[PDB]
Amino acid sequence: GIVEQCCTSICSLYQLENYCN
Amino acid sequence: GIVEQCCTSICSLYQLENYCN
Amino acid sequence: FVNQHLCASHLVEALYLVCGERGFFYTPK
Amino acid sequence: FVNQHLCASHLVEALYLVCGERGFFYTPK
Repeated sequence: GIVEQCCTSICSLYQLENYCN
Repeated sequence: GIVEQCCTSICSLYQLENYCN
Repeated sequence: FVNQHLCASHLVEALYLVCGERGFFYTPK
Repeated sequence: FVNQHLCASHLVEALYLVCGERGFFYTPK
């Protein structure tokens, strides 16, 4: 999920946008 | 490094391009 | 601001800035 | 092809396709 992708590893805009409505 | 970012976690174009000359 | 390690409220802030009026869901588990 | 888990030769392939004539460095450690 988002923590594994963006906190535990380096985030990206591509990944953040996966959590936009 | 690249394995932690792209193998162990999900890769992105932004991250791959960090390894282009 | 997005291409770094973002945790907790710092993560949330990035979602808020990126998603704008679309809004977002935050599921840390 | 880039937004997934890419390991070993599969990683290398993605670097090759993305970087094109710029070339790339591959340092797995």
